Amino acid sequence: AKHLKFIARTVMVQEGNVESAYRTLNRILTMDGLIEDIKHRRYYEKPCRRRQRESYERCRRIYNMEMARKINFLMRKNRADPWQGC
Amino acid sequence: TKFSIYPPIPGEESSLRWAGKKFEEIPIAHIKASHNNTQIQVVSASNEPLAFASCGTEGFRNAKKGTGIAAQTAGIAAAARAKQKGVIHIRVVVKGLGPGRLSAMHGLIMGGLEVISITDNTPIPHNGCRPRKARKL
Amino acid sequence: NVESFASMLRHSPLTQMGPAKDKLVIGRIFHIVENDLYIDFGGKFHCVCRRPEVDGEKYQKGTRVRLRLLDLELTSRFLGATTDTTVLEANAVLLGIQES
Amino acid sequence: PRYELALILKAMQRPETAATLKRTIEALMDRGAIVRDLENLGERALPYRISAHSQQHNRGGYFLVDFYAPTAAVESMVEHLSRDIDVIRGNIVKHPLTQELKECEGIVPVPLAEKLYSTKKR
Amino acid sequence: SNEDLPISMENPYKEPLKKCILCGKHVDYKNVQLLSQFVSPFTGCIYGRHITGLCGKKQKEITKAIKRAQIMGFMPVTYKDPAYLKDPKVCNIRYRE
RNA sequence: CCCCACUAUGCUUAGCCCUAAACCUCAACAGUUAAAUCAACAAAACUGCUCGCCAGAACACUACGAGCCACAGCUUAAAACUCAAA
Ligand SMILES: CN[C@@H]1[C@H](O[C@H]2[C@H](O[C@H]3[C@H](O)[C@@H](O)[C@H](NC(=N)N)[C@@H](O)[C@@H]3NC(=N)N)O[C@@H](C)[C@]2(O)C=O)O[C@@H](CO)[C@H](O)[C@H]1O
Ligand code: FES
Ligand SMILES: [K+]
Ligand SMILES: [Mg+2]
Ligand SMILES: [Mg+2]
Ligand SMILES: [Mg+2]
Ligand SMILES: [Mg+2]
Ligand SMILES: [Mg+2]
Ligand SMILES: [Mg+2]
Ligand SMILES: [Mg+2]
Repeated sequence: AKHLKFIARTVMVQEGNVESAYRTLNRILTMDGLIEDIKHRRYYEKPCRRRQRESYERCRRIYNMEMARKINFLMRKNRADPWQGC
Repeated sequence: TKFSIYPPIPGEESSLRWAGKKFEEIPIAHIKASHNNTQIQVVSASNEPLAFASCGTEGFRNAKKGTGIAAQTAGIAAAARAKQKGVIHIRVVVKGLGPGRLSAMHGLIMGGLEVISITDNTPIPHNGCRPRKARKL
Repeated sequence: NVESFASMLRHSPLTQMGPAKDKLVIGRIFHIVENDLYIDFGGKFHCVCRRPEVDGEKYQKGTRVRLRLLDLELTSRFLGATTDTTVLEANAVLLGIQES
Repeated sequence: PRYELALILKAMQRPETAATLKRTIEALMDRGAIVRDLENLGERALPYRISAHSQQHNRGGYFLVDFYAPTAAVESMVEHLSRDIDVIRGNIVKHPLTQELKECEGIVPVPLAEKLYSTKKR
Repeated sequence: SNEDLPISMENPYKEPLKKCILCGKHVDYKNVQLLSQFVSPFTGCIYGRHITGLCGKKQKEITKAIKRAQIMGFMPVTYKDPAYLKDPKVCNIRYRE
């Protein structure tokens, strides 16, 4: 309201490629979190339910980070068998 | 020079012109992508209404208004009333995550209007008012 | 006057070498599987470097190369494990042929 | 204690800006303050539109007043800045130079948590 | 006995603990040029420590300083001042690609 | 259950009420990691010291009594009939 317009969440179009601007804009709002925040603000999320969701999202991150860290550590061993026949 | 995605600040002087007009002078296309409707209103830089169109005004009813075909039709209808008033370049300010959020932008392009920028002005509170309770459907 | 084991370990090159991180060592190729090269460099485990595109032909069994060691043994512990997971190999970068 | 008065004045001319600063610095002395300095941060555009005393401002002058005063002078001086028509916004905060910064040795690595579950074959 | 036995000593090869970019520097609420380096240029949202790369103690000094500068009339909220858009990027975040 | 609308209520001030899956269902303090590791599961197993609590299920977060700004209330809290299981 009291801020200047056409600065925030504004993306300019290059060579009439509007699709790329909208994909770029939608990627800025998702990385910042506005998209999911706008979807969770449509209906009131009770504190107890919001605390149950934050824990699930934090435990999934931990697991997915370690699972990914092991996949990148063991991808060196995805080469051909050097002792083929033994 | 290169191409930046950031809008040209008014104060600092630039060379980006559209039909001899600065970014500030370009008219604005306010799109309100709701869940069951999509309202479009084209205004000038001096807040003068040029065109208004919506799915309801195009002969859609109830659940046909919350579709991408009705939003596109309303964009074509708002791009035909503003093109008679000398509008070519517009600044889109979309408000809402509805179905006709991008479909109305395509309809404006199918009416002879050229989009130079896409602004998002979806109301996000820093907790303010309490929404309706979750539903069991 | 028999030399002890504590004297061998103090004066060994590996011991004096210090941390392997970014250390230039000389390897010996002892086994080649397609492009991959299996290289010994005086350590417990070998390193598996890929054949350089520039001069692949020169890398045959016995060729002595230059390495830049990073780890002497690739290990890590992951969520829930009671011991470290080892791939039984060293990490190093191939820097070409030792041109004596 | 030592405070810092972030003062945002209304965009006016030099004669009126100096009259407000003096009128503001005399209010501190009347409340028992020992003014130490008067820095000028320059006149800039406000980050957002500020509405004060039935006026919508878009520009203002930023002035800092470092001083010493008793604890009871802050509540009396915050009520004086609300009635002045040439003061857009004014806040009093504890001076950041009276808060020593503890030396840091660097980031301490944290090892993954161990022995969280029993070593049994589930 | 034997003189080749090892000795009780702290690791001499140990490397100094890493430090953040803002280690040893004073974070003020008047330095909007430094506080705008840790906020999104489109939304004005404060970045986390996985992006800024700051420590817990300095990440909370930027946060506390940004919130105080915003409500005092020093720093915007919904966007980043365009003047500080051509400043060195220190945060690990790429939007466009 | 879905839609709309609206009230008590949620806010403030002044008093009251005194409850909860008030549950990290894992008392407070001190200590240990050895030995017989430990029914199972869950969040590995123990020691010393102390307070509090519990002894089949149900009747029973009841009845009576007492106390309390509580008068459709809270706290404390039985028995008889009944079953051979829970
Ligand atoms: C090992 N005995 C199990 C047990 O049998 C019990 C069972 O006992 C039932 C009582 O007669 C009845 O009055 C009683 N009814 C009540 N209203 N209190 C039953 O609850 C009781 N069953 C039970 N506790 N599981 O019926 C009785 C005739 C029984 O055979 C005595 O031994 O319970 C039966 C299931 O009710 C099982 O089928 C039996 O295998
Ligand atoms: S590392 Fe020393 S303050 Fe951040
Ligand atoms: K619980
Ligand atoms: Mg009401
Ligand atoms: Mg609780
Ligand atoms: Mg106790
Ligand atoms: Mg009983
Ligand atoms: Mg009860
Ligand atoms: Mg009772
Ligand atoms: Mg009674």
